[PDB]
Amino acid sequence: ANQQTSGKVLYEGKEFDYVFSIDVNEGGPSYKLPYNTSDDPWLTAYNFLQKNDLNPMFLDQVAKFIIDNTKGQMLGLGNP
Amino acid sequence: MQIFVKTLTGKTITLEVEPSDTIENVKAKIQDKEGIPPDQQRLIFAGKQLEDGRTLSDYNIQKESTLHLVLRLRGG
Repeated sequence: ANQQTSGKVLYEGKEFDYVFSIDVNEGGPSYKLPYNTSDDPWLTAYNFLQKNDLNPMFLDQVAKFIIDNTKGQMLGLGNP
Repeated sequence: MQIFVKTLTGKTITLEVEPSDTIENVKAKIQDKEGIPPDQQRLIFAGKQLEDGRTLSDYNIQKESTLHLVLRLRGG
């Protein structure tokens, strides 16, 4: 229990560590994935999936962004 | 018709294909332009994976739409 990050973003009515903006196809409405520093990419993806009622195919799509974030592909590693 | 394929990183690419073009050929176009293997290339539209046996018209894809380009999750 140390995920009290200074940078907390509030989406709709809740504060989280990272809120990724994911589009469905059109501009509005846009979806925000509330990810926590101490959460598993697949867990958060699934949590959001059942929360906003999405298709299982969306799991990999949203989880990949979370995975790649921690993977640091578009950052320069930094996992170990 | 042209679709805006948004890569995982957020980079949006423009692909110019015909409505009668099957998803497999569409994948091949990106395979030649950007150089992304069709088997590892995962295209998701509205939460549905674009099957090679379908076309843009089959999925009722409107022009100037935002698509999502994802990579394979597992290798085998």
